[PDB]
Amino acid sequence: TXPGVTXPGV
Amino acid sequence: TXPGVTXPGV
DNA sequence: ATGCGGCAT
DNA sequence: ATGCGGCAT
Repeated sequence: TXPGVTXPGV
Repeated sequence: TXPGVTXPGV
């Protein structure tokens, strides 16, 4: 996720 | 995690 | 050697 | 398969 908690996605 | 058990994240 | 999300890309 | 920190505990 995020950053933080990438994307989704990337 | 923290530094610390970066941030969440970075 | 820890310690976060659990999925749209 | 792909995508973030590179630590201060």
